[PDB]
Amino acid sequence: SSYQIAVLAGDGIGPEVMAEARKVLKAVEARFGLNIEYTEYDVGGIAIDNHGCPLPEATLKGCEAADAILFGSVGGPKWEKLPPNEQPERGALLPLRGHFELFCNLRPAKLHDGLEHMSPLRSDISARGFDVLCVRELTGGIYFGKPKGRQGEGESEEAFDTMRYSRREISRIARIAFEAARGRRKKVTSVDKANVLACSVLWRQVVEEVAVDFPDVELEHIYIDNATMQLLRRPDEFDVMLCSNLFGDILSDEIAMLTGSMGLLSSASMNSTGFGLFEPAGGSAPDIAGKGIANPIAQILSAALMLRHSLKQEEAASAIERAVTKALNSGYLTGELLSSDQRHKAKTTVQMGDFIADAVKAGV
Amino acid sequence: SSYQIAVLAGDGIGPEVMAEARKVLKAVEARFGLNIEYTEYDVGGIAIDNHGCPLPEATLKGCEAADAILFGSVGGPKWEKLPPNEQPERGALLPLRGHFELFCNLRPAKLHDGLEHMSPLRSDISARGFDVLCVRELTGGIYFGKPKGRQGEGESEEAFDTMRYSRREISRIARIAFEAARGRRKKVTSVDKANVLACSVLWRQVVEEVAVDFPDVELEHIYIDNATMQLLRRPDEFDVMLCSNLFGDILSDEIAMLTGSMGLLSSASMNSTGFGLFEPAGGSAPDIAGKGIANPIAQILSAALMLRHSLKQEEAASAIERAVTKALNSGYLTGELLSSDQRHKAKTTVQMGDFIADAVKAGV
Ligand SMILES: CC(C)[C@H](C(=O)O)[C@@H](O)C(=O)O
Ligand SMILES: CC(C)[C@H](C(=O)O)[C@@H](O)C(=O)O
Ligand SMILES: [Ca+2]
Ligand SMILES: [Ca+2]
Ligand SMILES: [Cl-]
Ligand SMILES: [Cl-]
Repeated sequence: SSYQIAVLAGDGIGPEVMAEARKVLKAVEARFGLNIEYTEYDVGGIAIDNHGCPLPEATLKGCEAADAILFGSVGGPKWEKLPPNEQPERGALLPLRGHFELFCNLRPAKLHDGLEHMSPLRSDISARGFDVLCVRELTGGIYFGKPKGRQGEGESEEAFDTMRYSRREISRIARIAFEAARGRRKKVTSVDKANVLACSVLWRQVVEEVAVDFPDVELEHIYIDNATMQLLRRPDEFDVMLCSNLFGDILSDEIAMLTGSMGLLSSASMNSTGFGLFEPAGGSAPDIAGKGIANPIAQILSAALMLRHSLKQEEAASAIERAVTKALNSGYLTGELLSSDQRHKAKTTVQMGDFIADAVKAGV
Repeated sequence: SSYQIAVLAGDGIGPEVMAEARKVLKAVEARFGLNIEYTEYDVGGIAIDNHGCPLPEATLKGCEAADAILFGSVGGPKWEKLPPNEQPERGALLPLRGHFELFCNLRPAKLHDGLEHMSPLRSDISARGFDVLCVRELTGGIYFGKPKGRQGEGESEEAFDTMRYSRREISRIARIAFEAARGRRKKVTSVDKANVLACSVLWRQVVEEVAVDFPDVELEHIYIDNATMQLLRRPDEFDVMLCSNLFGDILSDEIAMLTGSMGLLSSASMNSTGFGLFEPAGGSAPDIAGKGIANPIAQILSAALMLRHSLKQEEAASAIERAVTKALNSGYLTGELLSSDQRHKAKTTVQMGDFIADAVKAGV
């Protein structure tokens, strides 16, 4: 009946932008008659401060009792010296992905109208625009392969990670890419290193097996070094990019940065069962925390992804997305979206969330 | 006394641009009194056509008898359907790297004066310019880690690669990055995934050990997803980038493509003993082969790297490099370096090589 959401705002800008997401969710709950209940739990640096680890057992159990995770961001200079395997970012996100089998990471990156000038692309390339979905496999490959560790001492001491994929793992992520391409521009570009990696050979093989179920989707394969070049040059030629864990990590971020506007971008990590973790694409931005400056759009759109993907509340998801569009087209842009000669029009985080919740309320 | 060079021109544009490199080498041999002897050997697609494999035993022995490999490029649509582990590119380059212990890959990427407009960067970013050396570890990590293969059948069939580094391997590549930074702008940015990979943890550790020998070089560490974002945005803040095999593969290419002019860029792969493989950064470009269009500068500068690094002919190396500079600043640019309204000034491959050998002869 009534949904349960684990709210894991984390560090840096996380709590202030989460507050705006929740404000917009409040407008949406009222308009569509949704009963969503939320519990906040510490994660990342605040969980190390409050509890000794980045992912407290109680945060984890709070997530198991939820229909979805509304996730902020984690990490910060204060923990940026700890043992890698106790650090907040990887300490929160990987065990969360692993525990809940969040194998599928979706990060759509589009160049928004009017914001071309912010993209780091040459103006004729950004004028062409782009819209690229990164479908990234999230629970296997080299992130979670075993053996992983190190042996020896001295010069001969060595450390090792194993990159591993099974046909089952590749085909379930491929299907996601293919179904997504179907509702977009019907191209999957599968990104691998099949000239080098036994994993990438099986990857490329399996993805071709899956393509039989999609006669309407065009499939092409590309090496990750090649894909990263080609995205700087002609991002407009890609529709869906299907990648393994390590390659999609690189690619999702690259494409996000080519937008020039990461504060507008969000991410859905999902398991096969409808449960997911929804977060902004960009970091916790500790330099701007507590100052009313952070763009809450990324976090607000994470909430929209949460409603659509985990809560089956498509209408409520699209209302938020249209309220965001409304803001971007009505002079409601935070400072990092504005050119330096326009930066005086900058809206604060709270102003951004107020406007966007108001637009939902007004029936946008 | 007299040097011996294995000339492995390969496929596509390889032979035509190699011809220009050799023309320029002829001018240089005459001017500095160098006795270099060359033998040509098939590699890549022409070696599959002529001999059944991308790296004939006799090509390999020809390389063992040489002081250096002057390498063109390999690959082409004609072989672009073969078993990955028989394909020309990986079939030529990895066994060459492995056999001769070419652990160190150097690819400097600079934005040339007057060519800013070609870079895919937004004009204010390309106007800032950049000069980034990728130091990439070439003989270990995941390219050559074992175990590598696959087991099983059906859904549960899995393929695996092991990413492996020893302290010895990391420290010898780190030293190269550090010595290079010393003669540049004294910063090494070491690029890893230490939040995820046991290899990257040891990587980051060891590189910090090496930094003690270089109190004058600034060291920083960065994740590969982060490094790839930051290079699109502010390439000017990096001096030397120190990477493992898989990450440096991605990064070298990304940075090369950010120049907008890959046909000017070259690569040195070297072992500890002075022997190396010298090649252009860019592919074999089969669409433009045999038409007199390919930019030979990349291959001509590979020859210069060959002279400096393997042949201890610094003066001859710098003469070629100045002859190239002379061409770029005297209206001798091939078509892909020219804006479409200027493309009528385009010089052919042969014209490019003639000019550049003439400049060496003239005492540039
Ligand atoms: C913090 C890190 C482990 C994580 C990853 O590599 O998955 C991050 O880079 C991401 O994009 O979620
Ligand atoms: C062909 C391929 C195996 C090779 C590599 O990955 O090393 C290439 O991408 C490179 O940059 O040399
Ligand atoms: Ca990332
Ligand atoms: Ca490459
Ligand atoms: Cl992976
Ligand atoms: Cl590697």
